Amino acid sequence: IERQRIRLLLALLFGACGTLAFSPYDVWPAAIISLMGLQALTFNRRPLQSAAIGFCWGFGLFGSGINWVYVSIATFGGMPGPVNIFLVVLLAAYLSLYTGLFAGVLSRLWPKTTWLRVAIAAPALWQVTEFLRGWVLTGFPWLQFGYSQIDGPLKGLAPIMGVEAINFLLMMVSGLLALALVKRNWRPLVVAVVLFALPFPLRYIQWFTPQPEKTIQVSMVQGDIPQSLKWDEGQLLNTLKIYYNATAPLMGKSSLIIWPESAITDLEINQQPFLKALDGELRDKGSSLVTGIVDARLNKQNRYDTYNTIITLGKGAPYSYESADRYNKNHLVPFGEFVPLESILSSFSRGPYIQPPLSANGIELTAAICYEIILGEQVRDNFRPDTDYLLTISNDAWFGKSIGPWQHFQMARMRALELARPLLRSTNNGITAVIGPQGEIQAMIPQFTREVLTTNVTPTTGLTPYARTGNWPLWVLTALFGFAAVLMSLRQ
Ligand SMILES: CCCCCCCC/C=C\CCCCCCCC(=O)OC[C@H](O)CO
Repeated sequence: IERQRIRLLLALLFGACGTLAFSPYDVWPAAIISLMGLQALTFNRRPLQSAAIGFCWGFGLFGSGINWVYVSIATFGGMPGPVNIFLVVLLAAYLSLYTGLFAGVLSRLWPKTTWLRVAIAAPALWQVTEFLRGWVLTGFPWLQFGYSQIDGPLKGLAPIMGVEAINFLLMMVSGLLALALVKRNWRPLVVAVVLFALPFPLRYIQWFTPQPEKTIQVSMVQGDIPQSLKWDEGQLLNTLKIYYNATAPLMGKSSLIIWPESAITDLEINQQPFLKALDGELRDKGSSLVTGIVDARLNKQNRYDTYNTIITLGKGAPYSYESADRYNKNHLVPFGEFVPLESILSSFSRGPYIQPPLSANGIELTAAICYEIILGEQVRDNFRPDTDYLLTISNDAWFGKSIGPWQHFQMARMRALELARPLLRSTNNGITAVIGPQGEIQAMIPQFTREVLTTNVTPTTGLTPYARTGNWPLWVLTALFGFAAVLMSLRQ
């Protein structure tokens, strides 16, 4: 009943089981079953056989939860049908090389099924595997099972140690469950249930203190403009008319107005009179505007540097082309925004890794453009104690009518819970919502519409343990399990 081909096919099923645990489905027990399969199917196999089981397990997970990038390739790349499919398969195969490396190293150094393998060696080795997947070649740390516990019992662990710590606990509990199920021993099962029920009383603790006196009315415009690679005439006039006519009635009623990523589809240097006239009108009616735009700035080398920029206008933030109250994108998308090859004979420019928060009407907002919100370590480093709200703008017009924007929206909720700060997410047509300090959704408008999300938000001024330390304590605990497990395997 173990021809390994059965384990290869079962790894495909247990791998795709994890996709059913994210935002479009919200079934967090699917993560435990997905990890138990990867933990169990790697028992008593060759280092190369276990590596193939891990590679096949990762191929089923990424083949189901990442395939939504095909339409993104079927829109920007222009390649034929079969070529776009091969690029998605090669992406899923590359992302599966890390999970196969995890099961390969776990079997080469721990061939036997011991409680140290599944509860000590597996979680420690899993943190190093997922790190390399989300760091190598400007990594893609997508589909992390810690993002599923945003609404579950283990939510109280994120503000203490981070989302990557929940990934450490899920592998430890599922390892004990897979061990207790094969050996038919009730002892690891009880330890697993205990270690899983312990983090529950942590969700009823609030490291933040809301300030109802500083409650303000915020508005976020959802433009829902059609996508066209060609910059035509009139498209800018129609886009500017749509965003203004939805913003003009808000002035004098909402203090903070937010436009999504690259709302002004023109260069910043070309819309100087449009921004000057809009800044002066906002200052008169007592309001501010935070909008995304593309900035083509001249370097002192007399060269042009293109940035994916966030600019501020209005009261408390007078607009100026040389103002430092802006935000430039740091970590860029590998293919869509730059070219990985340095010399081959259109590329954007990266911003600073740490940028000061945006100030509008005295409100501090640490910005993160689109993909940057899923990087919990970088967001915490940019985070500051005086930050009132977390700001995230994105253009999820790509991969529409898919599970992509939901997985992206779910990872953004974790940043609010990690830092105990409200999240302001404004999109062109994606998931425009307001997330509370505990990851709770306070407001949300539907997708694919041209509406305006207007609600009231209250700032907090807490300091979670993760905000002070970050993933730094997790690597300490990871090194302790790693050194103890390797020394135990080398204790021969
Ligand atoms: C012992 C470690 C000290 C580190 C220096 C503390 C500087 C910030 C001080 C207070 C704000 C505490 C919360 C601020 C959280 C974001 C700032 C931060 O983490 O600084 C990064 C660190 O300096 C390198 O990565």
